[PDB]
Amino acid sequence: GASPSAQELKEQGNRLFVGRKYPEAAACYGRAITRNPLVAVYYTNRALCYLKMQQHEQALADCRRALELDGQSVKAHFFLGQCQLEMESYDEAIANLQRAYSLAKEQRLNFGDDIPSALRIAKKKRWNSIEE
Amino acid sequence: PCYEAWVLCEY
Ligand SMILES: *CC(=O)Nc1ccc(NC(=O)C*)cc1
Repeated sequence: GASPSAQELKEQGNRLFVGRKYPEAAACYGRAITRNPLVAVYYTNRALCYLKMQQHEQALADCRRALELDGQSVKAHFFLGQCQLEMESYDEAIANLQRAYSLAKEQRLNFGDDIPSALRIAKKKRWNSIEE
Repeated sequence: PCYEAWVLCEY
């Protein structure tokens, strides 16, 4: 048969992610890493698979691997913050979401209103957690 | 958020 490139396995994992085939997507991204472990986005994308599968420690670890390879990554900070939010690490989550916002502004990139919306939601959850 | 968009973006 054929052994794909790492880029081809990333694209395959992306397709699987869009179809809620989260373990299969994560395994694909793992095969991309086996081919080229120096590409941050494979880890970021796999981190979101792990978050969807409720494997929070694995998602955090992949975010950390991505940030060691690309400390400027908006997506890695955004996913890290979203993971931390689910784990109720509110202050860290908010700081990571805010860092994603600042990096997106510095890099002149558009992610929708996704980051300000995530921030609003995170702050709401944090405040409710304290008051209860 | 639009996680699918975030995942696929080549940025
Ligand atoms: C809602 C929506 O479409 N958001 C969104 C997220 C990400 C991106 N692009 C990248 O992440 C590179 C565009 C739009």
